[PDB]
Amino acid sequence: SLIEFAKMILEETKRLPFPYYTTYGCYCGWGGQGQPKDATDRCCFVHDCCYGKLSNCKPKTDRYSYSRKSGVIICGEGTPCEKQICECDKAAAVCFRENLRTYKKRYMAYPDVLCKKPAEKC
Amino acid sequence: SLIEFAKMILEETKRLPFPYYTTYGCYCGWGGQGQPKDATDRCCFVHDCCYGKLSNCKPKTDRYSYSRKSGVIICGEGTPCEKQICECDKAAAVCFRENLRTYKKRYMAYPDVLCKKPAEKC
Repeated sequence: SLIEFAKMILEETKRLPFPYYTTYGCYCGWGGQGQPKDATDRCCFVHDCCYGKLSNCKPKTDRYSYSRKSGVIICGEGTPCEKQICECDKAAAVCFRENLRTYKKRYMAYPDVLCKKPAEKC
Repeated sequence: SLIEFAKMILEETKRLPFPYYTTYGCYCGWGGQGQPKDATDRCCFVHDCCYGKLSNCKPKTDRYSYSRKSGVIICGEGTPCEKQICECDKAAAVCFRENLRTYKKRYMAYPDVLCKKPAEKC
């Protein structure tokens, strides 16, 4: 679901999902358009496309389980749906972790207006 | 800022702000576009009205400190903004906690067209 993704975000970025990544740029937010701002903002783009590939599943609601080995998310527990959703969340979270340097705090609460131009094909 | 408020939400409701409250109801989850359908949904309304009484403060971005006595949030000293913003966030988080008995997980990502637009005046 989005809960495990949130916990993943906290575990990988050491920053809470809100407000750091739920109101960011043009895609890191409930429904996004336009081109993505920075590298972090694009991670959410890839996350959406990833979710979009899983039409056979319910990425936002279907809860899953995940564990760690050498400090890396495994997420290999249940259904292929859950597995792939977990995979998307893992990719997005790691992408957040790898772009802490590029991360701009000014892009928090980046308005839907000035977010131009709608949109970008996956 | 919303960072401190997020940490307050996590500390008081024992749940991450996202997705439990960022996406809740018609006011919390839809940028205050709709009428609150819950007590905890109304908490966001009162919180937002608290930000309204404050100017020219920047509640979203301006940081502040807060301690914890016997289970109670203690706002730090400084600019009047930093204190009153903290009081808004505190009142809001405490409000979230006190209405955990009313909290409905099913109100997460509530349908937009089911929301009554707009909300009331503060």
